[PDB]
Amino acid sequence: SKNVVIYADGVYDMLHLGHMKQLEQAKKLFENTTLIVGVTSDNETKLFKGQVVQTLEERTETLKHIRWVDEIISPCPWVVTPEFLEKYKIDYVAHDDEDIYAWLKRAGKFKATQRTEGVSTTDLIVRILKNYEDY
Amino acid sequence: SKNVVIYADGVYDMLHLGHMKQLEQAKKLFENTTLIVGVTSDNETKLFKGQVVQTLEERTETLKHIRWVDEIISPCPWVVTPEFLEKYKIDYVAHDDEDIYAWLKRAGKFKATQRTEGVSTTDLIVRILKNYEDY
Ligand SMILES: Cc1cc(CN)no1
Ligand SMILES: Cc1cc(CN)no1
Ligand SMILES: Cc1cc(CN)no1
Ligand SMILES: Cc1cc(CN)no1
Repeated sequence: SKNVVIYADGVYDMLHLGHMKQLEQAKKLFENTTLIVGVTSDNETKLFKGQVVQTLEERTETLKHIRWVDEIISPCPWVVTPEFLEKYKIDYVAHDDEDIYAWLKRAGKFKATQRTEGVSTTDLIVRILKNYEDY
Repeated sequence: SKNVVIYADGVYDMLHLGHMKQLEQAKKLFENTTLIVGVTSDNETKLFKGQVVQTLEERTETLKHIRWVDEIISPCPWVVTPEFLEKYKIDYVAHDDEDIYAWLKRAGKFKATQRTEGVSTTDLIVRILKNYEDY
């Protein structure tokens, strides 16, 4: 019955049904939740992961439309810290999958969510291209 | 103060920020609304408008995640009729722009919403392609 604060982070570039279902899963981990979503910065995403198609402001403006999202931290830190969870009063971190998150699991704050295959924005474009026979 | 029922329809293929902002605008036409969204069928869209990338079930499953959407009619009729508005107790139709909708305007039920340029799913893919210098 008590409200529980859930945190999920990510790039959310070219937002698709796969992202949305993962956000839904985080939102519904418990009966009464606040879902905070962290959106990674342009510079850190590009440095550590890869080039982003959409700027931070665009990625965040799109997430704002998703039913499950209660609060957005934009930009969020690239690495989650215990101090960050205390500052935002976060009870659990929802995420995929030396295990950079061993400390979240040891703390009881790790909640796994699943990715959906085949539904990404690039997947849709691949379906378009497959309409043109190569020969 | 009284709740007002708003109807918007469309294909909602490869849902993007442009769709989301138009749905937000329809939802916020009045202080207290129910937003019903109609999603066109595969066959009728292909016959009258063009080939859809995503099947009806996929397009609807994606709209379900949008904050502004209260009810979805999937599939919806291709042409809105007065009987349809009475059946679903629809007060206003939100839409773009011999004027097929003269009768909605004459009835006081036409509410214009605006499209946003530059934010479509294909626009994003064009931005990716523009990263590869032609030479
Ligand atoms: C925080 C945060 C999220 C991601 C997504 N790979 N990286 O850092
Ligand atoms: C509340 C609450 C948080 C946890 C995990 N640290 N258990 O209960
Ligand atoms: C109804 C309905 C919506 C559309 C979108 N062009 N066509 O019919
Ligand atoms: C309520 C309501 C609907 C209209 C338009 N027919 N005016 O008030």
